[PDB]
Amino acid sequence: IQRTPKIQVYSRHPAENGKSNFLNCYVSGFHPSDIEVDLLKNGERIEKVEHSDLSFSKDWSFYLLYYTEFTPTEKDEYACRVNHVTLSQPKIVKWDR
Amino acid sequence: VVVGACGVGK
Amino acid sequence: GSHSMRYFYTSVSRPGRGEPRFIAVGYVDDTQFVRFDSDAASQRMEPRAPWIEQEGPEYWDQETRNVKAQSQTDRVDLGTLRGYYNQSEDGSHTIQIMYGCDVGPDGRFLRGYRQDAYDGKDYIALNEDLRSWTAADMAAQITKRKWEAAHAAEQQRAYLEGRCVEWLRRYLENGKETLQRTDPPKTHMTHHPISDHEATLRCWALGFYPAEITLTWQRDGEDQTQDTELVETRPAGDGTFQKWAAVVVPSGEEQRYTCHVQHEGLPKPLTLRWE
Repeated sequence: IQRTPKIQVYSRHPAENGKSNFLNCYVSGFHPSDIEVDLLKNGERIEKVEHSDLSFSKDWSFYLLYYTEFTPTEKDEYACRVNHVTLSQPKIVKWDR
Repeated sequence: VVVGACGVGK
Repeated sequence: GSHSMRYFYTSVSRPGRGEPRFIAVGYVDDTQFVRFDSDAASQRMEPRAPWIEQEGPEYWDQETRNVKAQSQTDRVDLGTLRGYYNQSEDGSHTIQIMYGCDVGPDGRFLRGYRQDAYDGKDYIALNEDLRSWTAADMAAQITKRKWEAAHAAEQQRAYLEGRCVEWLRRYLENGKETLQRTDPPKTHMTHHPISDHEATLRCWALGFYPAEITLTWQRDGEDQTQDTELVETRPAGDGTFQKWAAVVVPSGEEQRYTCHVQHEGLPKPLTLRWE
């Protein structure tokens, strides 16, 4: 089986410009486990992004949380790039505040 | 704790 | 209330890139507390929650020994199953194992689980009587009579009804400041105009634990599941969870709609309306 990952891009706390926060990108419902996920700030990949440990749901589909320390502003755009073998192209989901 | 019972092969 | 302990094993064969990758995670309800990544440098079971850090070195040595020994068995099973389906030695394949126990508020056995998968689909599972096996295909029946002849069910049942439940009780008390706490959802509603005849109302639920929650929309006290949107409950990254639900409503009639939030951390189910 091969299942396409769902993607949600969001912050840990309600975003306020200037206040520090955490940027999350939750990928779920996919199979197999091999997947590459990157956080993007203004189109460039963010270094030192951590991910939770691999686990799965009752339907055997995997889920993972990718997160990094970030500071929301008014100009900076953030996104999460996801590539999986089920996907034809890498999916880039922008953070919709 | 994880299952201490030791695994029979498949 | 009632509580659960779950263990999830994943072994992924990577031909030409070393031996299979093995990842094990332990959960109490919606809280991970241990983990084993064979690609990590420690090669030991590592804590993932504060309360389990107090366990002594004999605990961490036995937990490391048992699950790494499971990873060694997964390696052999990976080659066995691949032979069962006559599959190539260069394709990637995954074995997933789930097992655990459920307890009631009084803290003793409710149910037990043990299910194994191959390539994301059911392979063999332990039935609820904890004495029989259910196989998905004929290749898994080969494993079934293997486990029937070796009487794996008896020793799986022994752990599910014994050491699983007993240590679930210890974890629930030793980490009750985290595990047994019920953070109610901090809720609010947002309004986003879509046109001049339609508008979206979003019902937010943030910072709650456990993850179980129910968000429903109503219009004039009547349930509304047409033109609604629910997203999967998602982790906030701090132990709590998030969820929201949306409804497309005509302009001006926004206050006819109500959002209802049910959660075990709430005495009464909440009701929110756009003023």
